[PDB]
Amino acid sequence: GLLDGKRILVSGIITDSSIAFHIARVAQEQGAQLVLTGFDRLRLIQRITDRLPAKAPLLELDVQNEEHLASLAGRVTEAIGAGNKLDGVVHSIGFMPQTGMGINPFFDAPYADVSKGIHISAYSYASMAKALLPIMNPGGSIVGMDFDPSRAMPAYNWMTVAKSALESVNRFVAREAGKYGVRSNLVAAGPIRTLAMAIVGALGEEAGAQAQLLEEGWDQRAPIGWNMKDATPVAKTVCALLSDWLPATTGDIIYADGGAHTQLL
Amino acid sequence: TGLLDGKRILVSGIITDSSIAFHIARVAQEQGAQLVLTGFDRLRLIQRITDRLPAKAPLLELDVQNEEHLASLAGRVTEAIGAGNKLDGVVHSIGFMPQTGMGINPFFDAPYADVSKGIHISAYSYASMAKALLPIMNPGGSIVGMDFDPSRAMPAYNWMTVAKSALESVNRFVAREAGKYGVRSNLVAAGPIRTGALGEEAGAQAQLLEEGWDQRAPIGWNMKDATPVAKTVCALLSDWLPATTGDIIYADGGAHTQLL
Amino acid sequence: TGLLDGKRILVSGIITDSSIAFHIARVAQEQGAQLVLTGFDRLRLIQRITDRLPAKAPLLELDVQNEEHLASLAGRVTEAIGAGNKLDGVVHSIGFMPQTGMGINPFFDAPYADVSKGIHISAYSYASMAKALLPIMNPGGSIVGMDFDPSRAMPAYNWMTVAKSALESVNRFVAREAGKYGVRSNLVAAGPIRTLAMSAIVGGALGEEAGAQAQLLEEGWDQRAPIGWNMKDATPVAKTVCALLSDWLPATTGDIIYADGGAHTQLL
Amino acid sequence: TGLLDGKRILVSGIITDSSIAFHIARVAQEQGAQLVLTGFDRLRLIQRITDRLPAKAPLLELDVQNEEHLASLAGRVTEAIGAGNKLDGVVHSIGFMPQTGMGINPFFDAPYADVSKGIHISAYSYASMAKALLPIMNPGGSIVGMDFDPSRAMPAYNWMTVAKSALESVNRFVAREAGKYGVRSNLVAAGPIRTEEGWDQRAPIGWNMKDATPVAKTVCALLSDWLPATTGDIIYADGGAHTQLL
Ligand SMILES: NC(=O)c1ccc[n+]([C@@H]2O[C@H](COP(=O)([O-])OP(=O)(O)OC[C@H]3O[C@@H](n4cnc5c(N)ncnc54)[C@H](O)[C@@H]3O)[C@@H](O)[C@H]2O)c1
Ligand SMILES: NC(=O)c1ccc[n+]([C@@H]2O[C@H](COP(=O)([O-])OP(=O)(O)OC[C@H]3O[C@@H](n4cnc5c(N)ncnc54)[C@H](O)[C@@H]3O)[C@@H](O)[C@H]2O)c1
Ligand SMILES: NC(=O)c1ccc[n+]([C@@H]2O[C@H](COP(=O)([O-])OP(=O)(O)OC[C@H]3O[C@@H](n4cnc5c(N)ncnc54)[C@H](O)[C@@H]3O)[C@@H](O)[C@H]2O)c1
Ligand SMILES: NC(=O)c1ccc[n+]([C@@H]2O[C@H](COP(=O)([O-])OP(=O)(O)OC[C@H]3O[C@@H](n4cnc5c(N)ncnc54)[C@H](O)[C@@H]3O)[C@@H](O)[C@H]2O)c1
Repeated sequence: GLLDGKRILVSGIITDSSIAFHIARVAQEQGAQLVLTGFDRLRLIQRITDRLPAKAPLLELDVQNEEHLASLAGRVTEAIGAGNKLDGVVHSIGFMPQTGMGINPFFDAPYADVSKGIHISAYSYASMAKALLPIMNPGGSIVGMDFDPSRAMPAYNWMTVAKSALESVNRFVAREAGKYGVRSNLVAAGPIRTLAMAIVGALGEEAGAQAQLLEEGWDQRAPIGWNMKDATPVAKTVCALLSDWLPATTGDIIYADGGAHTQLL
Repeated sequence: TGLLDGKRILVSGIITDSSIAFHIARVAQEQGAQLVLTGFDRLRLIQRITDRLPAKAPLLELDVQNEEHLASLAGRVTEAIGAGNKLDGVVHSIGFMPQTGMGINPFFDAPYADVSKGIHISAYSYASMAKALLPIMNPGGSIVGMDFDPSRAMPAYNWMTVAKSALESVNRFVAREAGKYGVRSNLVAAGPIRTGALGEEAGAQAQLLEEGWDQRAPIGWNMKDATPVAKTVCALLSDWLPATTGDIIYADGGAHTQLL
Repeated sequence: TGLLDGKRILVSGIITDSSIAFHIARVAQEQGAQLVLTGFDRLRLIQRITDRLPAKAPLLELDVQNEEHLASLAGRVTEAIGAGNKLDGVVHSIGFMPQTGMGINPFFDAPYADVSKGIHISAYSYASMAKALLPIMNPGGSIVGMDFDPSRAMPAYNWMTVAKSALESVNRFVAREAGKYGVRSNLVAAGPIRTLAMSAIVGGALGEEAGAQAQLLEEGWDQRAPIGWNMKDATPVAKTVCALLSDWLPATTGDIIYADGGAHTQLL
Repeated sequence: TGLLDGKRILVSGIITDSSIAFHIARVAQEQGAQLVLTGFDRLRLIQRITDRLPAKAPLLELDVQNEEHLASLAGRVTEAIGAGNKLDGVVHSIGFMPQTGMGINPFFDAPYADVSKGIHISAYSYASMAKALLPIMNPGGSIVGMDFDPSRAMPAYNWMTVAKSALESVNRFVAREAGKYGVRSNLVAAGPIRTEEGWDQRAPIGWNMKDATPVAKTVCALLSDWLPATTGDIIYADGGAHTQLL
């Protein structure tokens, strides 16, 4: 397969609608040996990951928990046995409290909420690279999930700001990862109907309409179209970055959005 | 006629007479603006600095992390310019990142608590001030913030670069809200301004950036002079960029447009 | 004392009194600039237009594809402002792309002869203009060209988009050359302005479909723009050019200023 | 199984064994693609070069400035791949600028006729090759062109930089047309390959300007089905140098 005999960590699975779930599935189809991490509802997460092609160890990881991060590399090594290292890391984690999104005014989000969001959605990319780089092989690859924040838009609000921060964090992580012979990139995906997708049904009628408007305009703008209910094209893109087939790309963003961002109307 | 004749503009961020905000206020005054100034910590000390400005101006206390200062800010400004009057301009020239997040400390070594404080003061506060001051701004008004181009990574700037990226995104959103008021929102991205203390390596890094910046800039770059940056901000506060908002104007000698 | 008091500025691209160049010229004259104008083909018709400016100005002939017109322009400008006087500003508001590379014609069906002519006039000429006039410009001076944001593709604009992309790259290189003279070079990326050709297509002169895309482009532009966009008002763009011609943006060059309502900064 | 297993791919731009297109071709064949090659001037000479390719591939003639080559191309391709067969990928690895538009020669001194020829071969030809070949491409196919990041001005590269800026715009528009066929259009912006020393410096993973394989691999990635939602775009294979200021 594309990732034959590669040992790859995947964070971010919460349902079988999670982008990370599909990244995991495709990685396994492509021959990769996985270690998974989960936040909070690990009973649920375990049951969910049972439906993946192959069995995988599931580790606890709250990115805001300094102890989890500090014990993380050791718990992975045990999971994959001493002598072996990781070839890939997938950051598919995000969060922004309700006050920082939706119909709730941009100006009314408490800094505490915004800060919790940036910690989870942006700072933790660096946290995970820090914990995991010492157990990564050269030629390795760290990949995180992004949503093009280069332009403002309704509803997304402070999550946009967090992704803007994330992209900046990525460029710096690339500097550190390169010392290890490891690449660091982001996959900017178009809208995918995940857990929080959610806002289309929550963030306040109005925000929901705007989300639907965003979705609709995305499919039209994309020269090859965009669905939306299919996370597979995004998972394949992530896998492409984990493979040895983009070996000169780092600190960068690969857009798996149907080309929508390259078109105005 | 002065460029900002009759305009009423609030400037934050003056701490020394070397501060970018100090020269912005100076030029704005030379061009006829009526200023309200804000100050963070030692309010007595900056009063001494602000006394060296071309003309006297009200000095209001504003710690941007204190949500109480923010809630009362508009009232205290209206009291200063006299009730019945509003602001035509707001200048955000505030930035902070602890040494743990910039300079010599390894990028992975910055604790989030410090990063978070840095982001609050350097980016979120742009939204905070806008929230506080938009209800008392005139249509056609202008909010200007200070930026340092964070589109690419670089030595030392580290987490402040991440803050500046955050800020740019914040600026695009503030534009959406300021638009309801007829108000523009923009950032001025400035070249390096002189506002071995960090060691031999850091001193060489800084020298290399400065040399490289003047080298890269088609019209050169004078790190000793904040006057061109001040003037750019005054351009944005004026009425001569009326169709520009959510945007970034680069006052960097054009360095960012050139590879070598 | 106006923004541009005591400055000598060359303006190109006046063809009608609706031309962006016409509004730029008007506002510049209003701000105390001493203008020199250039004209391409209909030299006596444009004089009639240029006489509608608040101040009369020497109209010189310039076909940017005419290599001898370029070779003589500096001298003919000197003749109009008197020796010992130099130019402080230059406005390039010149654009052209044949209907084969723009509008309804399929992107693939534009012949290169047509595209090349478009790129010559719309992009290359920025550099040939700079080349001609730099040796008679004062330091601290300014050259500005008109742009339409080509970073993303869109219906109808087709090869004119390509030319503007080329123009943005040219401007970055012109900046390097002009820097040797203490001169800045910048573009103003304007939002869509109702030229007579723009009003015509909206009316339906390019057919029902083209007319629909036009409404859509304009309606969406004003929507996206946080401060809105009025396609019938070229004044905010003209002031932006004057800002750049002034000394108030002294450290900006090789760059693009967006006078577009902020639309380009907003996804929806 | 190969990455491009069973795929029919046209590859232009091979002139010597050091061409990006040579290694693109080389890596593609290693990944199980059946190739068609195209060459420009010295057809006999470049034929001797394609001999070294791991397999044999039918070599056709294509001057992108020649309307006749372009008009007959798809037919000459179908003839080589057999009726009933289409292409799955196309590689555009073509560039040219007359000396006066590059190097030491002043930016202002280059005649438009030189620039126009550069722009024709370097930028317009991407749409022209797409026009020709899309009617013979399978859905899910991929078109790839070679780019050098022109977003900032730089010494020496000069008018070639203007050509690349134009190419990036053309690519966005080709993607509109290609999408109608279910086909993607992307650019690979590669670092300097021998055909700045500060490039290896800025690159967080370094950069070896004698090694075209990583660039070649990136192109193969875009030709694969592993970047199925990317079009109108630019993929940087430059050691990440463009993401760092210093
Ligand atoms: N669905 C979309 O349209 C879309 C588009 C582009 C990018 N993204 C990004 O893709 C990623 C995955 O989100 P998703 O869309 O798959 O929905 P999701 O809810 O299934 O996955 C998000 C994950 O965040 C995890 N998380 C929250 N707090 C955490 C913590 N403190 N520690 C560890 N994990 C924590 C959750 O447990 C969850 O598994 C995000 O970073 C997101 O912003 C989503
Ligand atoms: N000096 C440069 O080269 C340069 C280049 C580009 C951008 N900038 C930006 O310009 C701006 C001003 O910084 P400077 O270069 O003038 O140095 P400076 O130290 O003189 O100004 C920074 C200001 O931050 C204010 N501040 C810190 N915490 C605050 C709080 N909690 N509440 C209210 N105010 C607070 C300080 O009081 C101070 O006046 C920043 O936004 C900065 O990042 C500087
Ligand atoms: N109308 C819009 O929406 C809009 C928006 C953004 C940018 N622009 C740009 O602004 C500029 C001015 O165009 P406009 O909108 O005012 O319409 P316009 O037709 O009034 O201006 C175009 C000018 O190019 C001149 N020109 C063509 N060939 C020439 C030659 N061989 N030599 C010398 N001059 C020649 C024309 O004669 C004309 O005056 C252009 O560069 C254009 O692409 C227009
Ligand atoms: N070498 C580098 O460092 C580098 C870096 C980034 C991008 N690129 C791009 O990669 C591609 C190939 O570059 P290269 O390094 O392999 O140089 P090269 O000399 O090996 O190949 C260039 C190709 O241009 C072709 N060509 C010129 N005129 C033609 C015409 N009229 N019709 C058809 N073909 C014609 C040549 O025949 C040749 O095969 C170009 O588009 C180039 O700009 C090269």
